Amino acid sequence: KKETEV
Amino acid sequence: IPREPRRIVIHRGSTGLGFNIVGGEDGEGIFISFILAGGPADLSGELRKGDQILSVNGVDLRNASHEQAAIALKNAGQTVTIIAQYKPEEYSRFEANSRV
Repeated sequence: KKETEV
Repeated sequence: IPREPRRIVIHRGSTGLGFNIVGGEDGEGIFISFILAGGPADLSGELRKGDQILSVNGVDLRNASHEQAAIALKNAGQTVTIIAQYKPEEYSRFEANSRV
């Protein structure tokens, strides 16, 4: 579901 | 690409480390989904799509949730030491799965 920029 | 765990040091540009993570759900690990062109990750030349992130600054993420991994990476400071392992087969397994 989730994708995060770091 | 080497398949054993790898130690990678990245120096953070004000913007960020310059990659995306997925995973950290349903017992799945934390993987690199995208590498921002021109970013720190991209210029180090070491991290890849399909890499699993095993730890950040010695903080074990093998059993981490997504949010826990995100908080660790965002708060790891200017010098970020990553332990990563290249797992293309596992990543592909998910990616194929997501295409439905």
